[PDB]
Amino acid sequence: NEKLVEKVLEATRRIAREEAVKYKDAFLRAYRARDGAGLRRVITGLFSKVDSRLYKEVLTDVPTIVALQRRAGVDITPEQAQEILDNYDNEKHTAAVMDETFALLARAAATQASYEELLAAAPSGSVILALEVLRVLLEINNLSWREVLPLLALAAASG
Repeated sequence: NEKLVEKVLEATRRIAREEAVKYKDAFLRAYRARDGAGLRRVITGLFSKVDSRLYKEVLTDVPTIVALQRRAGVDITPEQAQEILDNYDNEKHTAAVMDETFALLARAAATQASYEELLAAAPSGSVILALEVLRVLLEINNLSWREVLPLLALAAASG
């Protein structure tokens, strides 16, 4: 499981880096305006695009889905993983994952949690994916988590 999830994360990080460059200027504009709703829209758009590609290219079978969920401490059966694959809906999934992710980010902002701590707190495999995507977007903009967390918490109350 450890080995397959690192393959998942390697592909997630690569795809996120490819896509994030297209969104980096819009991300910075929302950051500089301290526009919580706008920042959330840009992160949501990047994640939707990455996640759509993941469900075509990376998250395509039972062992991959099972391994991703195990990393977040969720044990699922083969049939439960196949249900995830068969019911995937990009729009519905992106929205639900962004809700959980922004709630986690609001808590991290209130406690000044580190990235490693907030990642360890991810309640699902999809939240892990969302946090990895966000980390790539921050890094290519040379933005620190301390700089952006307050605005992310405001986005948790917006949308």
